[PDB]
Amino acid sequence: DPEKLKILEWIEGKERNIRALLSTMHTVLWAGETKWKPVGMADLVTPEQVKKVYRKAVLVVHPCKATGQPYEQYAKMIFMELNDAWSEFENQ
Amino acid sequence: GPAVGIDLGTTYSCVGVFQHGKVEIIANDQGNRTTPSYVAFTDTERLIGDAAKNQVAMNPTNTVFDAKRLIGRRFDDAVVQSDMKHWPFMVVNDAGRPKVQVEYKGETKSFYPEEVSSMVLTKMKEIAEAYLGKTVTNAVVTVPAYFNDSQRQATKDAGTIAGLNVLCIINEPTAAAIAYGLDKKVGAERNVLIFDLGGGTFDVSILTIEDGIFEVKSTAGDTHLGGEDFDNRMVNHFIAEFKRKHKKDISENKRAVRRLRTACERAKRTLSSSTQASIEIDSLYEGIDFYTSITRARFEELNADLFRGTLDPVEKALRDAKLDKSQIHDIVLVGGSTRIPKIQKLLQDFFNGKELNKSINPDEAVAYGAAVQAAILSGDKSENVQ
Ligand SMILES: Nc1ncnc2c1ncn2[C@@H]1O[C@H](COP(=O)(O)OP(=O)(O)O)[C@@H](O)[C@H]1O
Ligand SMILES: [Mg+2]
Ligand code: NA
Ligand code: NA
Repeated sequence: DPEKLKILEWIEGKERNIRALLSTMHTVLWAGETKWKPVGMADLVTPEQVKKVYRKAVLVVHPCKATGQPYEQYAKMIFMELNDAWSEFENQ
Repeated sequence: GPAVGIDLGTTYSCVGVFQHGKVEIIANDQGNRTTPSYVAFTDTERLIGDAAKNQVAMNPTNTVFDAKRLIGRRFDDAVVQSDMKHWPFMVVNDAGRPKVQVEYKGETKSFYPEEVSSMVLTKMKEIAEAYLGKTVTNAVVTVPAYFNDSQRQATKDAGTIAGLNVLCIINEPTAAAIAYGLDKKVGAERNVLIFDLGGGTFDVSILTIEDGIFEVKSTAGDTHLGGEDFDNRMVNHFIAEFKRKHKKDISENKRAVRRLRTACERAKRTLSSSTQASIEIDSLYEGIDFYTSITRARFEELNADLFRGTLDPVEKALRDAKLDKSQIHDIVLVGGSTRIPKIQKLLQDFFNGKELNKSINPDEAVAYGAAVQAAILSGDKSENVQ
């Protein structure tokens, strides 16, 4: 579907760059999502800044919360990519 | 350090962990992969699990079980009022909340249901910590599909009191489905029946699954039918036996009756894999040793009504889901009592010989699913795809 396609393109676009993902996550969130404030790259410079924003994002797209909601499939796709991006970031 | 999955069951609890690409269902220090949901309060100590259940006959009024029947409820609730007649321990009203009351270290003490359940969870956490050689904080904990928000929140609170961070509360029948990887399938939606016969409760759930998304289509069952009732059918049988042989009635001796029940439960388990079982009890009543045998046939006969009766909720769940029995893609056996050969035969016959999913130990299936789910939610089970 279109919302799925948008996420697939986003994921492929950022190449697992956690900063690129977090700074553009507002563009892939479902309509109805009201918690997430778009984050600029200036708020994503230090590892401590990336960790803080990462933790906020996972809370928004958490599968437990999303269970039974119309956007469940999309929360899951975003959650799993964020986790992969974070573990790669941690590897550095 | 990995997150764990905990099946917090009415009668038994079970903990698993997904590590090194496999789920391990974790044995406790007595070697048991399931642990009784029991808590005993003595003059000197607080006992949990096998040690608590094992001393129930000596200390009935201060040994608590069935806390899951109280959790998330008000004292005034019709269910609580009804259930209370069955328990040898005290339940009191604290400003609308039920509390179990016990004697402990020479003092009268009371505990909220979630506090009692936190002691069970604490033990399960320790079971996992022994095995992993490290602290466990994160867990997925399971509940019945029919639990409401009050019962779910109280279950979460039990985790918090046990020093756990609950990643999610998920449904038991859904946990079992996840253990079998049924939510990994793609294409058309598929219908799954979970047949869950435990120690105290019988649950039938019909789930529809499409692209990893669950819908609980219907639920049926009996909250007061389980393995305990099959044990009681055996108990009555042997009380009669002892009265005829010895001109003595053990019925009003609570210690003797409980010791007999313990022996009957053990025999029952044996009858799932053998065609007969022997019972030996030292000095059961007024100095008399009790020795006897029972066959699988006699066990099944003593329970004939209760067994075939499990099919009615199956029928009910099916019509509520608006499905014919032939529309069920998978049947999953869950719960310790589904190890009974006659139960499996009865259900398979109902479904016209269709194969039953039973390769995962039915009493471990819920924990198994919870473990998988806990790893997923922790970022410890990425897919990547080839
Ligand atoms: N091999 C077996 N044969 C028959 N009954 C069994 C067997 N193993 C366990 N049980 C019964 O299963 C019940 C406990 O079920 P379980 O699913 O482990 O817990 P819960 O119902 O609390 O979730 C007990 O009555 C126990 O006697
Ligand atoms: Mg159970
Ligand atoms: Na259980
Ligand atoms: Na059950």
